[PDB]
Amino acid sequence: HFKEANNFLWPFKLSSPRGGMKKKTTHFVEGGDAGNREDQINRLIRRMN
Amino acid sequence: AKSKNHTTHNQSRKWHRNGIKKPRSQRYESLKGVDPKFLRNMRFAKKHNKKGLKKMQANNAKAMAARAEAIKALVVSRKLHRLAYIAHPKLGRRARARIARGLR
Amino acid sequence: TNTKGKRRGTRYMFSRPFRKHGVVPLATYMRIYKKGDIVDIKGMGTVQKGMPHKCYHGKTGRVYNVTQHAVGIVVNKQVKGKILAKRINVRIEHIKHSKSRDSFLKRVKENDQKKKEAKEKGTWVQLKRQPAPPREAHFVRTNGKEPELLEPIPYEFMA
Amino acid sequence: MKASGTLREYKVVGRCLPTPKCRTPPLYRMRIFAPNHVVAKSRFWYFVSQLKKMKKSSGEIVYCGQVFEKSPLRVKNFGIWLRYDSRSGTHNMYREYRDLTTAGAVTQCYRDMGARHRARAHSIQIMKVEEIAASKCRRPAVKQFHDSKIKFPLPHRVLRRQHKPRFTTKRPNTFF
Amino acid sequence: GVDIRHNKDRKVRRKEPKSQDIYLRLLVKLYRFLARRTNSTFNQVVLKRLFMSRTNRPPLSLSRMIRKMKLPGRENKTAVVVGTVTDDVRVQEVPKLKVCALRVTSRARSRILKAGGKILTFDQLALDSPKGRGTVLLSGPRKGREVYRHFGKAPGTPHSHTKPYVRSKGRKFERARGRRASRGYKN
RNA sequence: GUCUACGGCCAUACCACCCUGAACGCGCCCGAUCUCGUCUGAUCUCGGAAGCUAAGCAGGGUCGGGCCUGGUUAGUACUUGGAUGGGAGACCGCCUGGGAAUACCGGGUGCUGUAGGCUU
RNA sequence: CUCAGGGAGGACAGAAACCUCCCGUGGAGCAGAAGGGCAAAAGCUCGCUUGAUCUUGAUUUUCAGUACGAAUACAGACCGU
RNA sequence: GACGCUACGCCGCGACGAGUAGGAGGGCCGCUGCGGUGAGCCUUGAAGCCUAGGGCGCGGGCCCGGGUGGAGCCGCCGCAG
RNA sequence: AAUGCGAGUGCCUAGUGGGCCACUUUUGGUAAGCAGAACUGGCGCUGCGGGAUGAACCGAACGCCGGGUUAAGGCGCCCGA
RNA sequence: UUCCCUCCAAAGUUUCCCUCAGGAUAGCUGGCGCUCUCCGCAGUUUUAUCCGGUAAAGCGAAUGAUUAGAGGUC
RNA sequence: AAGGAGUCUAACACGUGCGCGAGUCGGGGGCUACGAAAGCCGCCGUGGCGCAAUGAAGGUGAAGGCCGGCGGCGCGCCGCC
Ligand SMILES: [Mg+2]
Ligand SMILES: [Mg+2]
Ligand SMILES: [Mg+2]
Ligand SMILES: [Mg+2]
Ligand SMILES: [Mg+2]
Ligand SMILES: [Mg+2]
Ligand SMILES: [Mg+2]
Ligand SMILES: [Mg+2]
Ligand SMILES: [Mg+2]
Ligand SMILES: [Mg+2]
Ligand SMILES: [Mg+2]
Ligand SMILES: [Mg+2]
Ligand SMILES: [Mg+2]
Ligand SMILES: [Mg+2]
Ligand SMILES: [Mg+2]
Ligand SMILES: [Mg+2]
Ligand SMILES: [Mg+2]
Ligand SMILES: [Mg+2]
Ligand SMILES: [Mg+2]
Ligand SMILES: [Mg+2]
Ligand SMILES: [Mg+2]
Ligand SMILES: [Mg+2]
Ligand SMILES: [Mg+2]
Ligand SMILES: [Mg+2]
Ligand SMILES: [Mg+2]
Repeated sequence: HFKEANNFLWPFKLSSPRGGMKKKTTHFVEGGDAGNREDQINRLIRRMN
Repeated sequence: AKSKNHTTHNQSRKWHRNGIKKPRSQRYESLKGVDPKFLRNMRFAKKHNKKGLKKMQANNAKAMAARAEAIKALVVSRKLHRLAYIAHPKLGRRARARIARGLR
Repeated sequence: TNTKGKRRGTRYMFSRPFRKHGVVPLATYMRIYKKGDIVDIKGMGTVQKGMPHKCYHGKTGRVYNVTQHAVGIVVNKQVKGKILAKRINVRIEHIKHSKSRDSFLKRVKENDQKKKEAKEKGTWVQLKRQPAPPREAHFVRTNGKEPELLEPIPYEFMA
Repeated sequence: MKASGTLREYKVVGRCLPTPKCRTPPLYRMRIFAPNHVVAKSRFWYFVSQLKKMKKSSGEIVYCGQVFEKSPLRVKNFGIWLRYDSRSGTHNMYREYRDLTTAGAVTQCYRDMGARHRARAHSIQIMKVEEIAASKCRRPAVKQFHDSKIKFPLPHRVLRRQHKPRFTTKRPNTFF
Repeated sequence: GVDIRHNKDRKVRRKEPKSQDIYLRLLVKLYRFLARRTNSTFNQVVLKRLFMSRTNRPPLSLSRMIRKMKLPGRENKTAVVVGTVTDDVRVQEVPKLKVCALRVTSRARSRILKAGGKILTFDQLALDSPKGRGTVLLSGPRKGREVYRHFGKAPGTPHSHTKPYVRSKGRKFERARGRRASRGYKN
């Protein structure tokens, strides 16, 4: 019941990232922010949560 | 005084405001456009479906009576499993009664 | 502006394939189409009677009427704000059985067989089509040799 | 790739999907220089898609580790083989640096290419890094430090911290 | 900001009757109390139909009432009408009927009471069956009005039997060019 | 093993040349009174059974041509989406996904449905 | 029945008249502009003919999904071959 | 044994808030006249006008204080322009 | 199959029917802040932070406020850093 | 082209017109609701199944254009 | 500073409120200060609109089924009570 458990949760209203974004317009492997940051989404989670 | 000739620039955005909806799918679509000979014969079949009505009930009631002789011929842990059973408002009623009678 | 001709821009669309000209084969004649069959439309330029219009080439619909040499097909058409259900009379050489519903019917009979099965055995067998999951954790054997070291090659001006 | 900070030096092993044709593909090891492992895997797939016919969806990353410097307390000569793009043409190079770590030498190489030839990190393509003996070096900027009795002074010590005594009375001294 | 669309945020539906008549507005208070204090959906439908306009509660004929209460199973039940029960004079026999309606016409009332049935109002229905049990909700033909013959696909279009707007009907009133195969075309 | 009548997919079946075909068949073949048609019984139609596998036909062969199917070409050319990337431009590089086609080099050279034969 | 074209031959006859053999996937032709299509044919030559006739509806094309024009499947008749 | 409930009233949870052309709703916003109604106001001072005065309402606007003035004026429920 | 969302339906209906700009594709032209198309997003209708200035560029769209943090940009002085 | 606030919110596109500074028509908008709920639908993907003749490529493959030698018999 | 521009009548459509309801409507006429108002008429409902359509028109004008008996056709059909 992951579909029901996830749809029960409202989408998370998170703040702006403390410290700052690297580059919003480019991908993460280009030294930016967009796309898949595999293990490094937690580093954004602590500064944004 | 030359003016713009033709464009479709905003049209795809105008179409999706009220949506691009498929036609209304209904069961029993109309027989209008079906060929006249087969359509004429289907009307003759519908006209005389009532003719063999008394023979039709003699088979369907036979099948319903044979239904009687057909159907009467055949006729994650133990700790969390116990605690979720006690926590049940109805199934764990006597188990909760036992716990309430455990401290006297 | 363009012309409003019926066969404008159909030069490669209604042309025969390479070395596939000549006499039309007879299996497209001696196959059976009934009402409710799902049929895709592909115009063939060898026969000229009963040709579908160019906006129905590559489309798929459902047969509602069957005649001596032709079938009538209900095809969805995108017109300028909306989709209409068109009823077109196409002669039988432009007509092919679609295989999209065939996999669904073979899955329906498989699901019904697999539901009749495992009802007396009491187990529960998966009937939904799950999407491609992440692959399970596995061991890769580098038995013997070490992995080969790859390096970028230097440039060669071969122009 | 953006050469962010200092680079870390990764050993990346990958392979193809096991198929009924190829039931076990050969494993391919590469020596990637990247700020992190997420960039390292992407650069691995870039290089191996350039060399072999294997893509990210048609293959997998079997291993991705940071392999360290075996001796970061001795100074070493590093020879680096380059392949870069200019504004008109692409060229190979061999450059020499003096550093304690291989990844530090390659990090210095990226700043050197950006400084001297305005070569951005996406055009720079490192192809071989090797520890070089001091008798095998070629560049005189590196061979001048191969001296047992090396000696130089610090001749013109420019005064930093110009704003903590910001309004001062004595004029600064540069001789030390 | 969010990329939502505020086009359909306000639903149009009626919250209250637009009429200011105080006898209807007391029945609205009664069934508004009943709809929120009972779990019966009958009171909700009756309360929503009390809000509606005159065209949305068309009158029932007595003959349509006889046929919709003659059906099997629904004997000894109360026919509940939100509109008006009008007399239908092309019927000869009237059985006894227990009637709840907002209005009953004077000649239909005589026929029902001579047949021997009862005619209730909605406060009487609320006293008798508060949850509306043993009742048959009925409503008039909503497409019975003449306005609906002019609606749909336009006239002068293939396969459209829509009544046009004419000042009068006759031989020379819109019967020539879009109607004849002789003069022009026929759709 | 294989043939005949009628076919299905229409070259893995076509084209060139060579070799071999037991039995049944298919043919070539012998004739023009009748049926039929021509300038001409060559074709078509008809009546046959002396001779022959010569040819058609079947099987096989050719570092065969073609065709079919793979590899290479090549993750190349091209391309979805992205950047306050580069360049004076022309254009190019990178990120994210998809991914061709020649030349060149291998393999193959009809499968099969119904009915009826021969190999008793 | 097979075309365009080509090769080898045959009195006058030659670049080019007619006859014959062979190769010929269309390199011809199908009224016209172009495109598509077509080989025991949709081309050429014959034989017989008038379905280029009467009559409802439906459909497609342009399209507003209106007409006109053109077109496609039928159905009811009388016919041609 | 507090308050409540002008039910066209009161109360509680969430989410949301750009706007030309344009459309709709609410105005205890404003002007003039009429039917009702305030045992309404007024020579112990109406309308109007002025005001470095006190305020209310998001706003349209409104209520008080001072002065000027000398004879009529306003609130609420509906109606009309 | 996954993900997400309450949908369906009927009347009456204003304004508009001069557009323009940008990535990519693209026609004519030597070219044009030129003329003409496709797709999507904008400006028109729209303020705000940045590009000194500024219809369209980058970021981000707006009820009245307090605290905190950011985007695109920046951090000698003007001018916050 | 004369007061306030609140809510929703465009188009310079199709077809026809002695139509090109304008109308009608469709589209975009608003208002009024109603029928249900308390299966259906989607400017999206996955899995099957069809369609194409652009980018590219080819001219030792047809058509058209086109450069050079080489080997040949009559 | 004052005046100053979507009004009035008729017709139609749609929505909404009221009354009566297969009916409804006295608008014209008549009877009996405000009041030129209000009330009343029903053998004053004439007449309008609705309750019936369709055809150019002559005209026509809005479910049937079963059973028994009889007649005809060769067990079914037609006609007839
Ligand atoms: Mg901070
Ligand atoms: Mg951008
Ligand atoms: Mg224009
Ligand atoms: Mg907001
Ligand atoms: Mg809005
Ligand atoms: Mg709205
Ligand atoms: Mg002979
Ligand atoms: Mg032979
Ligand atoms: Mg032989
Ligand atoms: Mg070969
Ligand atoms: Mg066989
Ligand atoms: Mg023939
Ligand atoms: Mg707003
Ligand atoms: Mg003043
Ligand atoms: Mg322009
Ligand atoms: Mg807008
Ligand atoms: Mg903006
Ligand atoms: Mg500037
Ligand atoms: Mg703030
Ligand atoms: Mg600045
Ligand atoms: Mg003007
Ligand atoms: Mg094309
Ligand atoms: Mg090209
Ligand atoms: Mg004024
Ligand atoms: Mg009305």
